[PDB]
Amino acid sequence: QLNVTDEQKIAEDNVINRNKFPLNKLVYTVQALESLSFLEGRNSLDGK
Amino acid sequence: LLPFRFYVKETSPNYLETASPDALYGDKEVNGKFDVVVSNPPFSVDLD
Amino acid sequence: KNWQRIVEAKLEQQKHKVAEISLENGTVNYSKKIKHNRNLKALTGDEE
Repeated sequence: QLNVTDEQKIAEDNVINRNKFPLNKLVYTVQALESLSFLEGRNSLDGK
Repeated sequence: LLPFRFYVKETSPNYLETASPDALYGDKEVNGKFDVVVSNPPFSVDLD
Repeated sequence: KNWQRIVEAKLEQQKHKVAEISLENGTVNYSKKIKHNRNLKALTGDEE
């Protein structure tokens, strides 16, 4: 998606910074954000 | 503010990839493919 | 003799990944920050 090719940059990073983002918050977010598609989930009942 | 070769999209036609020197402009690269350019440039950029 | 094969040692042990070549189906690839003229980038003999 981000069209990056440097293996060093794409490997020496992380989704969350850990010490500034506790793991319990990560679990809560990653598991609550499902149950709805972020691609086609938009329906707004009728009207998207 | 990079040459158009850097903008590589791994799918679909990449209109922001072509380049060609222009006759009556400093013999420099000109894309010349877009129609509308809306933007708000930074007020004071310092670069390096 | 082994120069054709010992070149890959240094060319792949590097971290910047400017270029990379394969013994089979030669695609002699290198970074997009380098000009990509002639558009083929195939292994045409030892010259490449």
